Amino acid sequence: DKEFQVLFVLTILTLISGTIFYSTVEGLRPIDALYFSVVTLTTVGSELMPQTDFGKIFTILYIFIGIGLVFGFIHKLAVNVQLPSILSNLVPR
Amino acid sequence: WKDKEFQVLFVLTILTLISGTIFYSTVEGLRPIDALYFSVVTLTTVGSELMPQTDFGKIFTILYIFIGIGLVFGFIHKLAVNVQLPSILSNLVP
Amino acid sequence: DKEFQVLFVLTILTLISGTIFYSTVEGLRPIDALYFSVVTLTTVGSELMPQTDFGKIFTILYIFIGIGLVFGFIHKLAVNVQLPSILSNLVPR
Amino acid sequence: WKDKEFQVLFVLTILTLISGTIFYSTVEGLRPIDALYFSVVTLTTVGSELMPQTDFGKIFTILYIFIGIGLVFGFIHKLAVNVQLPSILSNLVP
Ligand SMILES: [Cl-]
Ligand SMILES: [Cl-]
Ligand SMILES: [K+]
Ligand SMILES: [K+]
Ligand SMILES: [K+]
Ligand code: NA
Ligand code: NA
Repeated sequence: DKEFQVLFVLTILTLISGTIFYSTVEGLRPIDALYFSVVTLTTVGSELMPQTDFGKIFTILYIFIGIGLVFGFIHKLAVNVQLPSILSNLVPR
Repeated sequence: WKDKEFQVLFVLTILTLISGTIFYSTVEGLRPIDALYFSVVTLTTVGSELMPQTDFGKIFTILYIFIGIGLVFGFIHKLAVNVQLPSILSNLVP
Repeated sequence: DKEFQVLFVLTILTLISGTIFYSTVEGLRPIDALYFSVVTLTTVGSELMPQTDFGKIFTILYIFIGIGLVFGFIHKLAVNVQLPSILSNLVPR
Repeated sequence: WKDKEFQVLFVLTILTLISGTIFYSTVEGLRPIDALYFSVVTLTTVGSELMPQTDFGKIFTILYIFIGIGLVFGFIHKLAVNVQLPSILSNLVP
């Protein structure tokens, strides 16, 4: 599935981009910048809110582009990896 | 190719976010960027660290979510197709 | 569409139930209890967190039952009401 | 009727939430009810007012979301069908 591979790579690149942005512009530790990016694009949300106007505008754009990529990856992960794995693990052998 | 469905979803989304920006900046007294941010993280379900302080703002937010959530995720989906397709196609027929 | 009518009534009943619960057990004003119920079941989330163990257990159960009802209603609202309305409003007359 | 798909999704969900309850109560030092609550509002995307305080807890949460979000919404959907069907059917063939 080349669609799954592309969504995987773009999701990785997206989370790297957010990690770099929030550590640089919002001053977060990289691990906190990564956490922020993940919980934002999965729509879980965080206690942390961007403090700068640049962070706020970026996050708006990051949200609209990133949700579609991340949930596209999550759907393909479920269908192509997790579902076949569960089915295989339910087979009596 | 021209994607009218995408173009209309884009227009509807932007109009919906402008309406929220106007409401929260005037009724809840937020800066425009904060009113837009609240509008976005509400309709995408990310969620705000801020809560409306007025009953009017709370009632508007409830209605805003039901009027807008479907439109916004419709737009996110069509945006995803348009943004991701060049990468997918470049990895198919280079 | 009787499926839409049922989901509508159940969503109303669900939000009334949450309004009554959070005002009684968590001491919220009714409007704040309603707000909490709505943003919780739409997964938006709130700054308010249940303080009592009863509120926490109820909210867990309310979330699992309520998300499915509310997003079922939202999907039918989009398909049966909002989409036809938008299409009708795009017709040149 | 027996809905094995629902039964398995239920089992997977409960096991996933137990794993999160154990992790957050031991690594992040939460009461079990708070660890379960965090686990639930994370995987349903409602979101927590609490953030993990340890790097280990932050890394686990990232992986937890990707391992669990799909399963949990699969379960929410099947639960919705089973919970709503009696009301729908009672309003069809009373
Ligand atoms: Cl501004
Ligand atoms: Cl406990
Ligand atoms: K959410
Ligand atoms: K959220
Ligand atoms: K939140
Ligand atoms: Na918060
Ligand atoms: Na908060």
